[PDB]
Parts: sequence; C-alpha cells; structure tokens
Amino acid sequence: MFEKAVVFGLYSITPVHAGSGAELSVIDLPIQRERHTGFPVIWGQSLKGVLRSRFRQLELDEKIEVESQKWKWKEKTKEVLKEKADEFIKKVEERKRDPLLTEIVFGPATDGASEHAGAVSVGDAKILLFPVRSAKGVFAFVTSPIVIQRLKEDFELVSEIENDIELKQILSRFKVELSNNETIAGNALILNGENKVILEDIVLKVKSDSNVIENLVEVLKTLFGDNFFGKPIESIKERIAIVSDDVFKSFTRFSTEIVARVRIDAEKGTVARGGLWYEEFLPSDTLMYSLIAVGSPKKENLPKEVDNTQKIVNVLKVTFNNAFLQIGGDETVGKGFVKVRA
Amino acid sequence: DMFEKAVVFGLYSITPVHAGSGAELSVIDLPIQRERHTGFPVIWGQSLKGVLRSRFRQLELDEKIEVESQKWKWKEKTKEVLKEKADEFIKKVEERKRDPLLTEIVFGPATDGASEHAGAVSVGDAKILLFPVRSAKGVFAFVTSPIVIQRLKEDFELVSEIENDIELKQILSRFKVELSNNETIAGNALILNGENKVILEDIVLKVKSDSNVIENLVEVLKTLFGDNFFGKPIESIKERIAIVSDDVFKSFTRFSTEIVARVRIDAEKGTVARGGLWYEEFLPSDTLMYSLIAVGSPKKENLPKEVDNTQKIVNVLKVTFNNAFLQIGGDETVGKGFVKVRAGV
Amino acid sequence: DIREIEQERASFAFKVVSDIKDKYSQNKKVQGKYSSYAEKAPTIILNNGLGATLAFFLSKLEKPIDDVDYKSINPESFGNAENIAYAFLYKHLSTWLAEGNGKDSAFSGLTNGEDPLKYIMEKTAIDVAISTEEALSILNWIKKFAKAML
Amino acid sequence: REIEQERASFAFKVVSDIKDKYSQNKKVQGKYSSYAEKAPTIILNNGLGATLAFFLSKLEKPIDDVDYKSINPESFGNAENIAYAFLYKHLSTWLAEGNGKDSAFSGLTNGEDPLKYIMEKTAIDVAISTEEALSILNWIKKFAKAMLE
Amino acid sequence: VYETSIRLHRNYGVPYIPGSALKGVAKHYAFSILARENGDEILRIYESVKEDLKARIAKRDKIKKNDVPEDYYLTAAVIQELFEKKFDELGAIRNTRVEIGDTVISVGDIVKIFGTQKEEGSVIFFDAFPTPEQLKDKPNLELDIPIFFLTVPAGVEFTFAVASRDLDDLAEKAEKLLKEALKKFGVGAKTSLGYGRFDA
DNA sequence: CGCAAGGACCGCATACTACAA
RNA sequence: AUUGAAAGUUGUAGUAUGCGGUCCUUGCG
Repeated sequence: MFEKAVVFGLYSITPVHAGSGAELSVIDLPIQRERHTGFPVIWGQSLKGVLRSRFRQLELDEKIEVESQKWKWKEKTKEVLKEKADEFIKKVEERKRDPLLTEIVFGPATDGASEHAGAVSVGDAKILLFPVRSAKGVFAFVTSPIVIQRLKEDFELVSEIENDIELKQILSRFKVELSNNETIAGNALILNGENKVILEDIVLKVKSDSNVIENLVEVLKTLFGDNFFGKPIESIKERIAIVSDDVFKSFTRFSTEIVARVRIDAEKGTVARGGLWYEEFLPSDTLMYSLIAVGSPKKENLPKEVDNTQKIVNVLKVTFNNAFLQIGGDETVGKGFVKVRA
Repeated sequence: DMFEKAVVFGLYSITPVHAGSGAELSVIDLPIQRERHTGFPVIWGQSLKGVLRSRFRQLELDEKIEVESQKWKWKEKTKEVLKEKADEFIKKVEERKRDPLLTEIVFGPATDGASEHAGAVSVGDAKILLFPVRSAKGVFAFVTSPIVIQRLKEDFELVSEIENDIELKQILSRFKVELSNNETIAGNALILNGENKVILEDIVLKVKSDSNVIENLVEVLKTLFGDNFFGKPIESIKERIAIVSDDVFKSFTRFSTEIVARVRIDAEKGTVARGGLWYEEFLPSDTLMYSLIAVGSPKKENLPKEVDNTQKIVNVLKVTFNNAFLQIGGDETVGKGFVKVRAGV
Repeated sequence: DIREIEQERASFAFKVVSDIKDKYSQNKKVQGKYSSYAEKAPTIILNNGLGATLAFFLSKLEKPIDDVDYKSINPESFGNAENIAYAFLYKHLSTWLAEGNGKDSAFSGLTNGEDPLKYIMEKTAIDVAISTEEALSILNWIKKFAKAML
Repeated sequence: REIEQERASFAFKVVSDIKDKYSQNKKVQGKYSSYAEKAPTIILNNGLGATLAFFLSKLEKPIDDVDYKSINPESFGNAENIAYAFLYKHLSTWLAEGNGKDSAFSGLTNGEDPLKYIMEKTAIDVAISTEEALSILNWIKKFAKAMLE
Repeated sequence: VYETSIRLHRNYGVPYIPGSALKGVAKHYAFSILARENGDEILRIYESVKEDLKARIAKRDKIKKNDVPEDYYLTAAVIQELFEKKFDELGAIRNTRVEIGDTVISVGDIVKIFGTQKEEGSVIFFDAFPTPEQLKDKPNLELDIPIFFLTVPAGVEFTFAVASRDLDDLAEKAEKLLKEALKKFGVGAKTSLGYGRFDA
C-alpha cells in the first residue's frame, strides 16, 4: 500500500542525544549509529513515539485542526462508536486507550493491539547536512556524494507512490564525484589564498563545478519550503561544502560533541561515588530528514472527516509544520529541541 | 510537549567566570566550554540546573522559601502530602538521602528515587548574547553578531510557540542585518572622532550608516529585563552597542578572554612548587548571557495544593531568583564566578 | 593519501627539535634557553599579538623590524646563546608560517612564500588571526617535543 | 571474539607483570593503577599523537630519538617514571606487534614505532590505531583496577 | 613584551588585587604563625612526614639526608605538606589554638575555613578594588627604578571583603587573619623590600 | 635569572516483556 | 500416483528518569 508520502525535515535547535542501547566502550552514552556505515541516525521507533505523544496531547486539548473544524474527541467518539462509545470514554479517562483520531492514525494502544494496524509509517531519519568548523568563515555545512545518492534513492521510492517523474529528473540532474580530497565549496568558505579550503584539521583543494551545489540548493527549495527552516536559503547557499565519502565519514565520528558530567555531594563540596561520566551529543544545526508514508486507513468505521489518504496527509501536514519537537533523552537540560518542516 | 509557560533568564557577570571543560594539553591548561562547530563560548544547561537545584534546596532547608507569601516548611508541608509515609520521607531527607519536598516536586526526584517520576523544569543552554570588548574611544563595548540575533529569533519563536502568543515573533520579525566583513553598525559613543571609524582591539574598520536596528535590539532588552541592564540605565547600553560580522566576532571570542598565570609557591624554597605553574582562562566581566527555562505541569502524585498549576511554579521561580546573585563555575572561594540573574516573560 | 595538518605539525616539530640536539649537543645552555623560549612564547602571542612577538624576536636579534627575510637568517651567526636560541626559534616559526611542512606535503604554509612579518603588515585582520592560530598550534607541538627530548 | 580474548589475555599479562615488579611496594602499584585509569580520558580530548607525546615528555631522561623498544621501566628512577614507562611500553607493544606473529592480532603498526608510524602514514591508519588503543585501554583499566594494589 | 607588567583590570585599567593572592597570603601567614609558636609539637607529632620531607629536600638539593636542618623553614614545609594530600592525620594535632591577633583559632578551624582537598572551604576571598574617590585627585600609578616599572603609590586606599558560604561564623576569624597578614607580611612581589605592607 | 600542574572520581540505581494469535 | 493441498511470527510500544567538571593552590623569589 502506502499510497501517499510526506517528507519530514528536522533542524536541531539544541544539541540532540538519542540514547543508544547498552552503555559500553569508552564513551558512556553514545548516539545511535549504524554498524553498516557509521553515520549518525535516528531510528524510526523514537520518532513515531514522540510524534504519537505530541499528537495525542494536542488532540486532548481539541487544538487539532481537522479540516479547520477543531474535532472533539468525546463528540466524534460518541458519533462514531455510538452505544459503546461511552465505555471507551471511560477507558480514555483512565489513560488506558487513546482518543479516536490518534488511535486511527498511529494505531491503537497496547491493550487494544488486535483491531487495526497504524495507518502511518515513519522511516529512519538520515543525515543530510553536518556542521563542521572551518578556518575562513565559520560553521560550514558539509555533505558527501553518498548522501545525495541515498537522497536520489528516496526520491525514486517516493516516485513509486505518487509518480513524481519531475522530482526524479531533478534529482538525476545532479551527479558529482570528488575523488580523494578536493571539495566543492561555496564562496564564503574559500580561503583568501589560492583555493585551499581548510576544514577542521584537513587542508583541501576547491573544485570549479559549483553549479551542482546550486542545483542542490534548488532541491532544498523544492523540498523544505522557501526559507531554510527560518533563514534565507540563499544565505545558506554560500556556506555548503561537498567532500569525499571517507572524509565525511571521518567528520561524522570525530566531530560530535563530547561532554563530561559529574554529581556534587550534598555537603562535601566535591564529586561523589559514581559521579563522573561522559556523553556524546549530536551538534546543533544538523539537518536530518526522513520519509513518512501513509496507506489505507484500516480502522473499522472511520469518521467521514478523515476517511481517505489525502485527508490524513492534509491533517499531518497542517498539524506538523514549522512546529517544535522534543527528541530523545536529557529533556530537562535543554537537549533535543528541533524544528520540523514538512 | 508538556510545557506551557517559559521564562527567559539573563545572566550578567560581575566577576570573571570559568565553566570548567576538563584539562587539555594545549597552551591554556584550563579552558572553557565551547560549542565544537561554532567555537563560541557557552554554558551548558546541566551546570545551570545543578546550581539552581542546589540554591533551591539550600533556601528550602532554611525555610526561607516564600511560596504565596508563606514559608514552605520541609517537615510540615510534606506531612500533609505524604501522609503516613511522611515520617519515612522526613528521616530520609534529614539523612541527605532525598531532596526536600519542594525541590523534589520542582526539579524532579533525587538520585535515590530517580525512577519515581519526572521533573517540571527544562532549563536550557546559555548562548552568548553580548561580549564586552575593549574599545579605543569610549570604553567596553557590547559586541554581538548576526548569528546571535538569528539564534535569538529562533528562541523567541520557540517561546511564542509555547505561550501561543505571536507578540514575540512580531517583535523580533524586524531583525535583518547584512553586515560586511569590515563594517559595523556602531553606536554613537564608540565612534572614534574622525572618518566614522572604530578601533576595536586590533581591528579598525569603517562604520556602515544604518538605524532602526540597534534601537530594536535595545527594545528587546526592555521587554524582559525590566528597564535597567543589570541595574545600569539602558540608555548607556543603547549608546554603547556595536554589531560586527561573524568572522571578526569569532576572532574576538578567541583572543579577548582573561588569561591568568596562577602558581603555588612552596614554603621551603619560597618561590614555586615543582610543577606549580599553569594558565587559566576566564570569561570577562560584564558579559551578557541568556538562557531559556520551560515549565510544565507537575508530575508527582498527590502534590500539595499550593503547587498544582504551572503558573504557580513559574511565579515561585520568578519570585525566588529575580535580581539574585548566584555562583557559577569553579573557583567559587577564590572569587571567580559570580553573576546577577534576571527573569522575565 | 590524505594527512591532516596534525601529522605534518608533529613531523615538522620533530624535524627542528631533533635538528637542534645533533647540532648543539654540547651546548646544554643553548638547549635550555631554547626550551624556555618555546615555553614562554605562546603567552606573549596571546597577550600582545603575533606581529608583536615577531618584532620582539627581531629586537633581541638586533635587526631592523621593518624589512625581514627569514630565509636569510643563519642561526649560526649569533654568538650569544640567548641570541642563537632566539634566531633558531624565529627561523622555525617563520619557516612554518611560510612553507609549512612543505610544498609536497598537505600543508604548505599560509603566506605562500612570503615573510610572515610582511604578511601581517599588509593583510586584513582575518588572515592575521588564522596565522596566529597556526603559530599557536605549532608552538604547542614544538614545546611538547622540546620538553620531551631536549 | 578472538581479538577480545587476545586483548583480555594481554591485559592480564601486563597487569601481572606490573604486579611482579615492586609487588610489596604499594607506591608503584597505586600509581600505575591511577595512570591506566586516567589515560583513556586524554586520548578522547587530544588524540593519540598528543597522548604519546605527553607520555614521552613525562619520562625524565634525554630520551634521544624515539623508540617503543628500549627504555627499560626499571631503569627509571622515580616510581611515577617507572609506571609511566611501563604504560608506554605496554601500549606501544600492543600497537606494534600485539601478541606475536601467530596471535590473532599481529598489531596494526607492523612492528613499527607507534609515534613514527603516526608521523609518516595516512589519516585512516591513525584512526584505526586510535580506536584499537582505546579498546585495549578500556580492558586494561578494569584488569589493573581489579587485582593491582 | 615589556620586561614588566601589572595585573591591570581588562575593562577599566585600574590596578586591583585578586582574591587568590589574598587566600594564598592568608594561608602562608597562618602556616608561619603556627610553625613559629608550636614548632616542636608539630615536628614531633608527624615524624614520618618530617623524615620524608627531609629526604625529598636532600634529593632535590643533592645533599645528605641528615644534612637538612630542622629550621623553621623545614617546619613550614612539613605543615604545608600536612595541609596537602596527607591531611587525614592533621586531626591528631587538631588542638593547638594559635593566637591570631587577639583571638585563639584552632587548627580545625583553619581546615574548616581555608578548605581542604576533600572539602570545599567556607570562606570566600573576594578581590580588592581601589576606591574611585582617591583616584579622583591622587594619582594611582607611579614609576619606579635604567629598569623601570609601574607601581601603586603609598597611601592608596583598597577595600577588601570576606564572606562565609556556609553557616560557620569563621568569617570574623578569617577577617582578623587577613588583616594581620596584610599588616605583617603583605601581598605583592618583592615583598622583602617593604613592598605590599598595609596599615590600618 | 630562572621556574614549566597533580592528584582525587572513572556510571551509578531501576526498568529488565506483555497480551493475543 | 508422496499424512498430501492450504496459512506473511504478525499487530501495538520514545534507552527513558535523577545528577553543578568540582575540590585543593599567593605568579614568585
């Protein structure tokens, strides 16, 4: 199925730490990666969980603009389920089940996991842009041809859903290959000397094929609105660098933030037993995308307001657009705040 | 998610600050916390949370916390809430095993009962806002950068989203600066008497002619921190503000910080102990710092009737920490790391 | 085929420091003075500026500060141990800031074969700041190796 | 898991060898245990080359040239010097040859001096050497803390 | 670049006295007064530390272990080592009451005030800033010798402060100790040649 | 007329699969 | 001319909660 697709773009306002599994190796709590390549990633389970929680919390306040009507959980449930609805309302009061809209879209709760599946699917969020310190200029966005390759693959997958031939052609228009150390750099990052763009601890050579970079910016303008998540897109167009695969992988491993944290005793004035530990944080301004898919709503006796893939897609688009999300652990210490552009 | 109200905390250093970041092998033996990609100084939210919780617990233990114009006694109030188990909680608290009732409710449970429930505050990072830089004509300008303004606009958008009030977005919507690599939107006071030039540190550069920007900035400060920038009249700040490009701004935060050569002289020889020579790095005094604190609904079961709504918690924190003096970073006894805090909305 | 500047920094620092031990093995005073100067330079750089420190080095070498040619300063010319150490330190710093590890190496200096003092004289602030950063890093590495071996 | 067993055996062997020297002297045992514990922190902050340079510097001798071989830890005078020479010897040995030709891990440096290897190689070699040093240090921390006094 | 410099304030340029110097001179003066009066008891109680310090001094000075004299300086070094890492045994001698000024302060009070490696101190030593009124008319800097350096002239006012972080009232004793130290020893380089003395 | 950090503490405690088929 | 032909280990589910890189130390003879 999955007759409709919405691309979600995330911008990290603050450093984000999505907790990995067992805390092994030298670093205590590392970010989630993939052994297959080594790049950072966010598994779809956490994304679906946070989206479901936000959706349910919004629905409980009757702030969800269901076709600009502010659908009421109790009223809609009574209209749909009729006689038994009241009983379900009690289950909603006990925080056992969930209101009608979120149950229909994201699937039911644990105790009722035998009626219908979830009408949505949330893919893993993959990196697309990585901040990196630079000598001239500051804070250069970086990316690699493999990322663009995966992006083209995702576009092709979308085309198998909505027949977006123009998007496929636009993606196929871009084809670059930096060999070992040369980079495609914007005008700002270029050192005042002859080429020689210096990223972190590496000195590179610029390559004069910047049109491709421009095309990439166009793709962004095609995908995530006009302003680049609240900034002038052309402003970011001056600070984009494309580098080889191995260099990008090296950046995605030895440039995440590393932080040491301690606990202070009540009155001793110094650390205590089991107080010192380490954490790894994904840098701010990291751009990561995903792929949300929607198929046929499998819920029984769905409401007339939301009874087609187009309706669900519109609801998701309006509810999540320039909104804000809390992602991962370390919430109370200001970590995980992101801006979502659909 | 669960937050409904927010407060913008402003920090004004009166003494050099030093937030430790471990020890390196570079020229500076005790550097400061910085974001990796940008390279600008920063204070993480964890240190702020720890300091605030410590101060709150200290004030509650001495029964000096005044919620709704009344002291929140640790033993008396917790007796009503915990009911039968209050005796166990009181003894455990006295044994420094768990934090008092109010601290536990606000800043979340203590280390022993970490799996009980969650907190209600989300104190965030402290991004730089105004870097004090020595100037040739005039004294001690408040340099800032367009990146800082953009980040500030983002935080204001987040605050307006939490509060559902577009006034903040409207106020910040006018911010749009495009300063070049050698031009500053300087205030009148800092302007050198000459060809409209400013000598900041080792950089001399022409002054772009623009208006209705600096004033806007000052207006923002008047929105949250009352009318006095940490006590001083806002007019001097308005006349003493400069804005420069990202490159020079970063160049300033890398070579315009205090550097000290502390030692430890041994008694026997009277000159210096073996290996007693190192350099410490400090943020300068009069640095303007800002951070965001978000407040959600309390999660502890059977909470006291005084603290049930996020509004009450916000009022409590605003009353407690407004115009107070706090300690941040290391060398507390040596005399470094004292700041003045201001709240707002 | 890609080496970060860290590899070239250590390679360069090892080259010069080892070049002192074999040259002036018997002159322990020269080695000690060179080590002390390498320890003390970064604070001067951080306190005054790269141009100030370079001019100071020239002043201790009784040479005019307006026209310089690091490629024309034989360290063996100076007679005093302090003077010889200062000449060696200045030559190493200027050579790194001009040619880096080498033209073949990944890093090839910053001034592109220009006297660093003149480069600071006739460039904008950003170039001076980046050159200062590079000088700080190489001074750190040279101090490390000099303390380790000298 | 063969590499894991190799690392565990090597860590036990080196910790036992440290136990043999100055077994009664809790000064050398105590200093070495703290030295192994605090070592991985440096590597994260400053990289492998900087940590190796620091280890070379803390030794109190002319230390002419650079040799992972030689530099007998017993020849060092101060107890701290002996412990640091031991730590450097063990780490360099593991990175150079591991446990031997027939071992599962023959060492990434092909028997070459780790510092010289870092000085004249590519970036990826430095990366893998760094990761391997981190892993062996992680094992050595536990094994030295467990039994050494 | 100049052969000499002073700790001038970054933002304003007025010279000032850091709180670290205050704490250091106070600890040094307390050590001196403790060693001068009760020298024999301190030397006898911690015999092992005395022997270790003698051995270390002999090794550093390349002299014989017995050649080290048990002068007041050796006592000061032993006391300094006692307040260092080997601070657990100091409680053995935690009974002497040093007569600082006109009040008796116990060594336990010294540990509680100054702070130790395993416990933060309870007394904060702020910095010292000359009053602007004096700077209004009287000059604040002067030359002093062909080698010249800038120094603060005599008679310049300076205000000091001391706080008590905890409920311990050791603030008054700390203030008395600081006042006595400033009166007798003073703070500043070249303190042998009268520099740094402070009157009332 | 030279001197050149050094040790403490180095993830704790809790959760540790449920219901259908 | 075979205990044979037929049957998606599938549905739900945020590695999360608590935690101050802190203490000790005169840049000096």
